[PDB]
Amino acid sequence: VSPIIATILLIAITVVLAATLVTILGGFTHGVSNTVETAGVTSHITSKYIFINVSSSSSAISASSITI
Amino acid sequence: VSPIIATILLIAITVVLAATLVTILGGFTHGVSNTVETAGVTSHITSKYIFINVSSSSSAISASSITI
Ligand SMILES: *[C@@H]1O[C@H](CO)[C@H](O)[C@H](O[C@@H]2O[C@H](CO)[C@@H](O[C@@H]3O[C@H](CS(=O)(=O)O)[C@H](O)[C@H](O[C@H]4O[C@H](CO[C@H]5O[C@H](CO)[C@@H](O)[C@H](O)[C@@H]5O)[C@@H](O)[C@H](O[C@H]5O[C@H](CO)[C@@H](O)[C@H](O)[C@@H]5O)[C@@H]4O)[C@H]3O[C@@H]3O[C@H]([C@H](O)CO)[C@H](O)[C@H](O)[C@H]3O)[C@H](O)[C@H]2O)[C@H]1O
Ligand SMILES: *[C@@H]1O[C@H](CO)[C@H](O)[C@H](O[C@@H]2O[C@H](CO)[C@@H](O[C@@H]3O[C@H](CS(=O)(=O)O)[C@H](O)[C@H](O[C@H]4O[C@H](CO[C@H]5O[C@H](CO)[C@@H](O)[C@H](O)[C@@H]5O)[C@@H](O)[C@H](O[C@H]5O[C@H](CO)[C@@H](O)[C@H](O)[C@@H]5O)[C@@H]4O)[C@H]3O[C@@H]3O[C@H]([C@H](O)CO)[C@H](O)[C@H](O)[C@H]3O)[C@H](O)[C@H]2O)[C@H]1O
Repeated sequence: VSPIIATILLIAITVVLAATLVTILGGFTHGVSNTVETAGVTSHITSKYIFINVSSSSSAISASSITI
Repeated sequence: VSPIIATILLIAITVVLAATLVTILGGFTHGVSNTVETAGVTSHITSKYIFINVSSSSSAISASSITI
């Protein structure tokens, strides 16, 4: 009797460890993305205005997505 | 994995630098031309008239292109 019952208990424990491991991995598998951007920018500053002129960029992006 | 991805990023950066350089060169490659002219001119001045008589010139040019 007892060696089979001990085996059933060890299977039950194994599933909870595997379920625990899955929640540990979830802290690694997020928030990685390609955020690199590169632009040719020139600028001139005066007592009233900043002028900004763009010559090229790595990608086309919305002017609302850029913070100054 | 990562050495190939790093290489792809460096190619993307390289193109933006080359595009930047092309706009720098554009400030040199304009406004150079052969503007030299030379004429045999004689003149006489009076209380009412200036007389101007031309004997030869380096090229034939319109009288509207000359400022006095
Ligand atoms: C999962 O997989 C999916 C499918 O592939 C997506 O890829 C998803 O990624 C998300 O997608 C959503 C939806 O595309 C993104 O939400 C958008 O976020 C942008 C911000 S962003 O910087 O431009 O990138 C915008 O906020 C966008 O909103 C649009 O709609 C706004 C409201 O317009 C709605 O209502 C008007 C009436 O008032 C209707 O006429 C119109 O048709 C539409 O229904 C606009 O205001 C907005 O304009 C400006 O928005 C931002 C400022 O907020 C600005 O930066 C922009 O440049 C632009 O000038 C823009 O036109 C979001 O889209 C969703 O739109 C729904 C709407 O119901 C239509 O479905 C909501 O109302 C919200 O507006 C918004 O959720 C999200 O960013 C992505 O992560 C993957 O995760
Ligand atoms: C790119 O490559 C091309 C091809 O090689 C050229 O080399 C180009 O260089 C430019 O070329 C253009 C065109 O030739 C040049 O523009 C001329 O500029 C001169 C000034 S200049 O000092 O003489 O060198 C003139 O302004 C000339 O205009 C002529 O036409 C005028 C208008 O006449 C038109 O309309 C009447 C009706 O009213 C028609 O009857 C007529 O047929 C014609 O269609 C005339 O007024 C003008 O007379 C006087 O002009 C100047 C004073 O402005 C004076 O200095 C002259 O001595 C002369 O007495 C002259 O006859 C310009 O030619 C263009 O003509 C077109 C017209 O549509 C015909 O195509 C426009 O209407 C303009 O008149 C003008 O653009 C330019 O200078 C060069 O840089 C390279 O860059």
